[PDB]
Amino acid sequence: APSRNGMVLKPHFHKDWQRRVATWFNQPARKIRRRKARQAKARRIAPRPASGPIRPIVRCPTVRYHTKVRAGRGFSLEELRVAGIHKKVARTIGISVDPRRRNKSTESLQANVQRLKEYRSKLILFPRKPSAPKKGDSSAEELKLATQLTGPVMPVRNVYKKEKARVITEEEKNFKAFASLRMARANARLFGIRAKRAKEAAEQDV
Amino acid sequence: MKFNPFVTSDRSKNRKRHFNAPSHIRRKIMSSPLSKELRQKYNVRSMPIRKDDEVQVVRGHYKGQQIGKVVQVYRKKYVIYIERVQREKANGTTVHVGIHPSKVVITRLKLDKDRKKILERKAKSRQVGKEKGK
Amino acid sequence: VSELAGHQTSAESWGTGRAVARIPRVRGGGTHRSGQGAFGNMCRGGRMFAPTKTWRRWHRRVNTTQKRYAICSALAASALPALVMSKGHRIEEVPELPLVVEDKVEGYKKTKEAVLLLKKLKAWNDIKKVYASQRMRAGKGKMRNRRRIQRRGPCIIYNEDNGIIKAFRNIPGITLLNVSKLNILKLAPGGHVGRFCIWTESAFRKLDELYGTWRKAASLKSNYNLPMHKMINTDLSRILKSPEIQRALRAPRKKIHRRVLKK
RNA sequence: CGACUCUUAGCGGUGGAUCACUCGGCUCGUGCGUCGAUGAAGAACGCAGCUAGCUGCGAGAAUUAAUGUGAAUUGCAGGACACAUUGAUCAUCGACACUUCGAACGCACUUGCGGCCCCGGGUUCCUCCCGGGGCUACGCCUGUCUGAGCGUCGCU
RNA sequence: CGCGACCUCAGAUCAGACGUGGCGACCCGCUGAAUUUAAGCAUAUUAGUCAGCGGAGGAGAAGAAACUAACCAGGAUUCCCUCAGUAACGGCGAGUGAACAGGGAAGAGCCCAGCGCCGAAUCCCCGCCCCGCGGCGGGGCGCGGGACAUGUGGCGUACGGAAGACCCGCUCCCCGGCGCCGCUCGUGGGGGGCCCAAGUCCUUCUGAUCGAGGCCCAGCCCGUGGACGGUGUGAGGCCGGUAGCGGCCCCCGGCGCGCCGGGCCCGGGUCUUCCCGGAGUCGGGUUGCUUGGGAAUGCAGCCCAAAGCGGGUGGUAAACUCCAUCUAAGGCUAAAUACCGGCACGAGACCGAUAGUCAACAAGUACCGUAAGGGAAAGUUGAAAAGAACUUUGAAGAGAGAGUUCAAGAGGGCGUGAAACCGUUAAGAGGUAAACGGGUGGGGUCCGCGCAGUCCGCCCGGAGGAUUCAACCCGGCGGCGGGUCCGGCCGUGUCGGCGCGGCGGAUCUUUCCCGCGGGGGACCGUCCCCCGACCGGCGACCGGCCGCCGCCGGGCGCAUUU
RNA sequence: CCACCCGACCCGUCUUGAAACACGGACCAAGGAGUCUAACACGUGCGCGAGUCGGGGGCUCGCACGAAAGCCGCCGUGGCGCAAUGAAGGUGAAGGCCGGCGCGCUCGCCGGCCGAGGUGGGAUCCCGAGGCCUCUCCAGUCCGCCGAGGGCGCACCACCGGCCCGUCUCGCCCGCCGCGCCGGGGAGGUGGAGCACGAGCGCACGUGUUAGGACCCGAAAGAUGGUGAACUAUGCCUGGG
RNA sequence: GGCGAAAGACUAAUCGAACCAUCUAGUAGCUGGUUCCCUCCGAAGUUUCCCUCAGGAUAGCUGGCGCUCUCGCAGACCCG
RNA sequence: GCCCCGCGGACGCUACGCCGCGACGAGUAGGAGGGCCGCUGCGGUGAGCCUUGAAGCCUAGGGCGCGGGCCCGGGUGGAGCCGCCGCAGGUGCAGAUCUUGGUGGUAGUAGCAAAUAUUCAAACGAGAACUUUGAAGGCCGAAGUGGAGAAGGGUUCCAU
Ligand SMILES: [K+]
Ligand SMILES: [K+]
Ligand SMILES: [K+]
Ligand SMILES: [K+]
Ligand SMILES: [K+]
Ligand SMILES: [K+]
Ligand SMILES: [K+]
Ligand SMILES: [Mg+2]
Ligand SMILES: [Mg+2]
Ligand SMILES: [Mg+2]
Ligand SMILES: [Mg+2]
Ligand SMILES: [Mg+2]
Ligand SMILES: [Mg+2]
Ligand SMILES: [Mg+2]
Ligand SMILES: [Mg+2]
Ligand SMILES: [Mg+2]
Ligand SMILES: [Mg+2]
Ligand SMILES: [Mg+2]
Ligand SMILES: [Mg+2]
Ligand SMILES: [Mg+2]
Ligand SMILES: [Mg+2]
Ligand SMILES: [Mg+2]
Ligand SMILES: [Mg+2]
Ligand SMILES: [Mg+2]
Ligand SMILES: [Mg+2]
Ligand SMILES: [Mg+2]
Ligand SMILES: [Mg+2]
Ligand SMILES: [Mg+2]
Ligand SMILES: [Mg+2]
Ligand SMILES: [Mg+2]
Ligand SMILES: [Mg+2]
Ligand SMILES: [Mg+2]
Ligand SMILES: [Mg+2]
Ligand SMILES: [Mg+2]
Ligand SMILES: [Mg+2]
Ligand SMILES: [Mg+2]
Ligand SMILES: [Mg+2]
Ligand SMILES: [Mg+2]
Ligand SMILES: [Mg+2]
Ligand SMILES: [Mg+2]
Ligand SMILES: [Mg+2]
Ligand SMILES: [Mg+2]
Ligand SMILES: [Mg+2]
Ligand SMILES: [Mg+2]
Ligand SMILES: [Mg+2]
Ligand SMILES: [Mg+2]
Ligand SMILES: [Mg+2]
Ligand SMILES: [Mg+2]
Ligand SMILES: [Mg+2]
Ligand SMILES: [Mg+2]
Ligand SMILES: [Mg+2]
Ligand SMILES: [Mg+2]
Ligand SMILES: [Mg+2]
Ligand SMILES: [Mg+2]
Ligand SMILES: [Mg+2]
Ligand SMILES: [Mg+2]
Ligand SMILES: [Mg+2]
Ligand SMILES: [Mg+2]
Ligand SMILES: [Mg+2]
Ligand SMILES: [Mg+2]
Ligand SMILES: [Mg+2]
Ligand SMILES: [Mg+2]
Ligand SMILES: [Mg+2]
Ligand SMILES: [Mg+2]
Ligand SMILES: [Mg+2]
Ligand SMILES: [Mg+2]
Ligand SMILES: [Mg+2]
Ligand SMILES: [Mg+2]
Ligand SMILES: [Mg+2]
Ligand SMILES: [Mg+2]
Ligand SMILES: [Mg+2]
Ligand SMILES: [Mg+2]
Ligand SMILES: [Mg+2]
Ligand SMILES: [Mg+2]
Ligand SMILES: [Mg+2]
Ligand SMILES: [Mg+2]
Ligand SMILES: [Mg+2]
Ligand SMILES: [Mg+2]
Ligand SMILES: [Mg+2]
Ligand SMILES: [Mg+2]
Ligand SMILES: [Mg+2]
Ligand SMILES: [Mg+2]
Ligand SMILES: [Mg+2]
Ligand SMILES: [Mg+2]
Ligand SMILES: [Mg+2]
Ligand SMILES: [Mg+2]
Ligand SMILES: [Mg+2]
Ligand SMILES: [Mg+2]
Ligand SMILES: [Mg+2]
Ligand SMILES: [Mg+2]
Ligand SMILES: [Mg+2]
Repeated sequence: APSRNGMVLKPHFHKDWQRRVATWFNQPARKIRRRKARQAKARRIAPRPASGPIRPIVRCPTVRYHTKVRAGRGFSLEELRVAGIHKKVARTIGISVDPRRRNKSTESLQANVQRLKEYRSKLILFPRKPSAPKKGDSSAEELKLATQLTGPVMPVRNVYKKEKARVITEEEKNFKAFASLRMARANARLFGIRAKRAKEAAEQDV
Repeated sequence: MKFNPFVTSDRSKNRKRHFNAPSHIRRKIMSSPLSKELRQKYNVRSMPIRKDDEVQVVRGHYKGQQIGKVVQVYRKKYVIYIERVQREKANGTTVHVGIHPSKVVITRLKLDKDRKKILERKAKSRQVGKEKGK
Repeated sequence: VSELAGHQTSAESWGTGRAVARIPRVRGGGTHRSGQGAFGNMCRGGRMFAPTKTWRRWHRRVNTTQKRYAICSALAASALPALVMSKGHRIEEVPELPLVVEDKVEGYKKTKEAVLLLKKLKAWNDIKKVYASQRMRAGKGKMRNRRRIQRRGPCIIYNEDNGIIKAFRNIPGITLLNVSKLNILKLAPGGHVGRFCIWTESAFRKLDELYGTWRKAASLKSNYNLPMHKMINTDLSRILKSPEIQRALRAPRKKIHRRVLKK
């Protein structure tokens, strides 16, 4: 029964909710268990990076997030092809590969191609046989530099280009931003009915 | 403070394990201090009490300097009977009175092959801990 | 309580007309249990009223800023001898508050060394007070692994542990806190400010980095500065006695006018 | 004057509150996460010197072997080769053992009735009788053997 | 006629294997209510939930797009936060209700059929020998058997693939037994066993003590051990234990290098040419269920029934057109996730015998019901049985003495022992049932224990005694004052300047460096340090010095004083 | 404990009305009923503040306490708040004076200044003629209180005006890569949970409201799956009288 | 559902729908109960709407929390 | 000259404290405040209490508080317990034909009345209306109060 002024509420408690209640008393225990597994995995895979293989830069979709980049699932086959890395070899040396991803633009492709090349320079490759090295990193390089890289490999950061202050030209001062948007919307809205009418008069005249 | 996560501090648990301990564990529970001369001789502080061990009662109504022999180790009752530690029942029968082994001091040990092996284990370990403390 | 408690029975009400209360009653016969009330909070063997649930809200959130403020107030009160003594910390022979000792204490390895140092700094009387407080708890807590209760002693605060914890852990009443991770539950036991704390030099020097000053922010916290006083001068006596206040006041009226008996 | 009745106190009963105790619950958490035709889960019956229940065990029956341990077990008794150090007891448990019913398996569920093979006995030399051992369930897979078909063909 | 081959079938206690049933907390596939809410009730809700059936594993299922999107695009599955009580559904009522993007936990990818090419290059069984060798097998052999061209294996799968030519770079990988043993494997690989500090000192309390006091010099002693339990209270030091990258022994496993029993062994690039895909399935209609999915989200039945520049999707039915995006109708796959059953284990602001599980006990027991099923009550002597010898009355139950014990005023359902109710004793009372409020009176019990009952301060008088008072001197301390006493310092401000000082900055950088951006610099802000002048003030903190005052100790003061 | 005088019916409950010939209650002990979770509202306390908040995750050689605590900042993703309005496409909160003009709308272009309008009330604050007085007179200084009267006016209230969005009536003017079935502007009304120099966020407590067993006890009923023909009903078989 | 020479009879003391367990602590505008003390304030049975008339929503009546202001003085004393 | 024959002059002000003046005081349903009212457990604290006697319980003992309640004495008891500052809740009973356990008045009452019937003597025995033996009087009356079975019971059979 409502009483005086209040919000109309519809609590979703008409089923046997008490039978399905997930408590979180094992949350501290879960965090401990995940931590120990991370540490155990890192010791097992040393000196390979603890977080995992390197991931590519990808741009988040939709208008809400296209201004930001993040780590992708894996490098595309085109990116690996340009970088000169066989897709089968990439996984063994710590490069994630995503055959599903396609590069729509060349800016994204070059960003990840550069990321792969810069990763390859940073990579220290131990010989399969310690006594015999063929094309692996130098003994000196392996002996000292090799250490387990903690945290994401080459974290993906949103870079912002600084734009220095400048004198406003006459053209910029005369640019009508509001009217440009208003007409651009109408041009897109009426483009078809204009193509229909313009076409319709064409056979009318001819 | 206890730090082992696999060792319990529970009062109910420790009492349960104590009062339901099997006999061979009850042997360890029924340890008694050695006398000063024995402690100095063997470098051992305590031994599990055995029948045919001479002891002194150092606590209770029968406390004194008399050296008596342990005639029965009743592990099920956690008590020992000593040869002169007795009392007079109503009808005149003489019954031993149970004394907890932690309240007696061994003055003479019944040495055989097993006790000598046990004694040299405790003394080797006590000495090894000195090589720690130092 | 168990969710099944009080309901592991097929009891059913006899209804009216049988000269008994309409509570559910156990079915069957041939035993004492048959015909007895069930399911009720008022019935022997029934379910308590509103059985306790595990999804009670046990835990509480406190804002990080409010948690940090409490550490600042606790630390500030630990430097006031009136407030430390008010916590019964026996510091009458302590040379100074706050009590700071050289960093080689962090390297102590033996409990004898820790005991001797507490004697030299005249903090041992607090440990002896802890010993005198060792007693048995009153009530059901004795059956629930809380038999012995004692009092809180000095709180040793260190920066880097090179053995200090092992050396002091066996002394009753001693709480050891890393300065980087300060605990309000340890610094203000019982919710009362003014626990006697002993600092090492390194831990003491780090406090301006952990909590900052009013002129520079903390360097070991992303965004924290010390809280602001809403009363810079707390000495109420000096303010009232000050000539600025006195010249503004009216003359006090002290003549007590009592009831006049009307004749 | 007593009874009787009531009230209050002392003491005695009747009753089992209260307090103290707790080898039991409840809740949370952790690690592991393993049953069975090589007979499970469950059930029945039996097993101790005295023992009915509980417990343990299976005709080797309140346990065998082994390993660890190191002098008990115990309510009473008995055994100095059954009172043991040449190993009591306890623990572990990897060896051996493990009755009947039970998915339950010859059939049937009455300790009802068979069949096949082998061994011993009845002087067995046949039949037959007794005892003992092995086997004899349904479905299904691969393979083997024996076959069926006016199914499709080949040769004569 | 018959003899053979195959096909389709059948029998066997044929040789060798496999399934059944259980548990079921969590998981998968079905089936599936009504109570209830809607203030009635039928759609709705309850709920794809309970009950019912089937199938598993330590996880299960899911899973590498016939995906999301519409962006500068993301990129298997699962889980968490958020999206969000939202879009949507709904007698548009009650009510119901996802997803994508984003941030995380985890992260792993792959295999067939087809299409081709390779002399079936393939597999199972059997027999023998040799070697590792509880059957796990490796190889060799066999004019041994069978499967199999109605298609086994190698290569290859949508990320393309194959062959040929030309170029470039090469000799790898794996499994089982070497030995020695490298190895926080993470709290020191795992499992089992056996050990490891220090008071029973002195005095006393007590039935017993673990109580109390003491144990020179900070010292009873150990403490990496002051968790816990036991022991006649209440124990770090009596005992087990506890702490310890403590010891010893035994067993088990992965890794690390070390001959072999052995197998296995080419790759990448470019060019030319060839090859390229899952059908009573998709899709359509209709029906029923389902969903937030709304002119139909998913599923199924029936009918219709494909295509190959096709097909699916693109959240409003339809036609045309462009574009985007994937490639269905075959299959495998760890992790992150779940776990009221089980095997071990730890803990708790929980309960404390009418509570907590029904069950602290010979509890799913006794008992009840034909049965399915229902289902209790019930803990405590004492430190130790020392469980009351013996005498005496009685047929005995039961008493009276005696005895044990600190206690039987603990005597075997025995700690404590309430109330209701009863017996007895003492006191009081009693014909308007009792009881009750207010007021007094009488009696009784006990208390004050009263029962000679104000002390405190000052002054006066008598009668004593003294470490004797004031003042002054010498030490020590303290309070207050002196910042135009001196250090120390502090508050703030200006100038120059220090540490390339630190940190930040949506300031600038063709000084300059290199791979088209990061560096490194300048500036600004801030802080920190230092350095001269200079700066108000010293309960912010602070010493020395001086002045005053006060106290204390010592000296003198030796009596009209104190 | 008893006596006497005055007063004095049995409580709980429902009820207009209970001592009731209304119901429950023989007696005593122990147990016995507004809880907890989610949501929402307001009020109060605390922190920070145009922000606020890590709750999920991670780091700290996990682990008596500690399953705590501390930290993160290119972990603030995200929530709520800072912007409303419309069904939606969408649009989206600043004006007043000083001039120089044009136009005659009552407006429009330019430079300036200022910077969230105005009116009535308004805690507080500011100024304040005049006053009060010392042993007296001459004029002064420090220097409080009284003060008519005036001024700046917090918050808040009311009223007028203004700004944004929807909608309507009216009427002209302007823009250009889109000369368009294009885009923008004014004025007068009216609809909005808007603006008009922010007040929120997190945490805690209380009270109320609700969904939940929902303060406790209580139906007649409904559903699912099972157990019963040892009584009895009926058929059959085989016996007895 | 059975069974009924029919009485809604009988179907294990149960029959106009057996018994057992579960759903299920089913719902109840209805009946009963709802546990310490003192202090201060203190009602309503009326309005409107409701398949409403033993119930609610609504306004009234209540309490709690406030907040916005108004009103002080000749005076340590006495004294406009 | 401010001080000085005298060197001194009560209490106060837990400011959440203390003090003064005036007016007021009914209360169901209901609201709010205070509680040094009460229960259980947790963090602090009381150099708290306790085998020289804790909790509990009893009390014609002594008192305090308007009250909720509390303190103390005595008795009993035999191992634990409490104050204060905060925290937390399964926190306060007279009722619910409340739940479970116990106990009364009724009350030494109703009742121990269906089917004809017992008596004498002896034995054993502590004890005899009731057992046994003997004697007498009776009944069942062969459709039995007789002798044997089925079902069901499950040792009830027999001896001591
Ligand atoms: K043995
Ligand atoms: K269909
Ligand atoms: K009496
Ligand atoms: K009533
Ligand atoms: K009545
Ligand atoms: K509620
Ligand atoms: K019979
Ligand atoms: Mg990760
Ligand atoms: Mg427990
Ligand atoms: Mg339940
Ligand atoms: Mg009655
Ligand atoms: Mg219960
Ligand atoms: Mg208590
Ligand atoms: Mg405490
Ligand atoms: Mg009594
Ligand atoms: Mg009794
Ligand atoms: Mg053996
Ligand atoms: Mg038969
Ligand atoms: Mg066979
Ligand atoms: Mg199965
Ligand atoms: Mg479990
Ligand atoms: Mg309804
Ligand atoms: Mg209803
Ligand atoms: Mg209805
Ligand atoms: Mg459904
Ligand atoms: Mg189910
Ligand atoms: Mg399994
Ligand atoms: Mg998995
Ligand atoms: Mg694919
Ligand atoms: Mg996804
Ligand atoms: Mg939201
Ligand atoms: Mg629909
Ligand atoms: Mg639904
Ligand atoms: Mg997402
Ligand atoms: Mg093939
Ligand atoms: Mg020891
Ligand atoms: Mg003890
Ligand atoms: Mg101890
Ligand atoms: Mg000691
Ligand atoms: Mg250890
Ligand atoms: Mg397409
Ligand atoms: Mg389209
Ligand atoms: Mg596969
Ligand atoms: Mg009890
Ligand atoms: Mg119980
Ligand atoms: Mg029970
Ligand atoms: Mg006693
Ligand atoms: Mg006696
Ligand atoms: Mg007594
Ligand atoms: Mg007693
Ligand atoms: Mg008793
Ligand atoms: Mg009276
Ligand atoms: Mg200061
Ligand atoms: Mg009436
Ligand atoms: Mg009444
Ligand atoms: Mg009447
Ligand atoms: Mg009634
Ligand atoms: Mg009655
Ligand atoms: Mg009670
Ligand atoms: Mg608030
Ligand atoms: Mg924050
Ligand atoms: Mg813990
Ligand atoms: Mg944390
Ligand atoms: Mg934000
Ligand atoms: Mg954001
Ligand atoms: Mg105004
Ligand atoms: Mg226009
Ligand atoms: Mg408008
Ligand atoms: Mg409200
Ligand atoms: Mg009910
Ligand atoms: Mg119905
Ligand atoms: Mg029959
Ligand atoms: Mg008939
Ligand atoms: Mg009729
Ligand atoms: Mg039945
Ligand atoms: Mg209820
Ligand atoms: Mg009604
Ligand atoms: Mg209507
Ligand atoms: Mg009516
Ligand atoms: Mg009524
Ligand atoms: Mg009143
Ligand atoms: Mg008194
Ligand atoms: Mg509780
Ligand atoms: Mg309660
Ligand atoms: Mg009661
Ligand atoms: Mg009441
Ligand atoms: Mg009679
Ligand atoms: Mg009679
Ligand atoms: Mg007759
Ligand atoms: Mg006759
Ligand atoms: Mg006849």
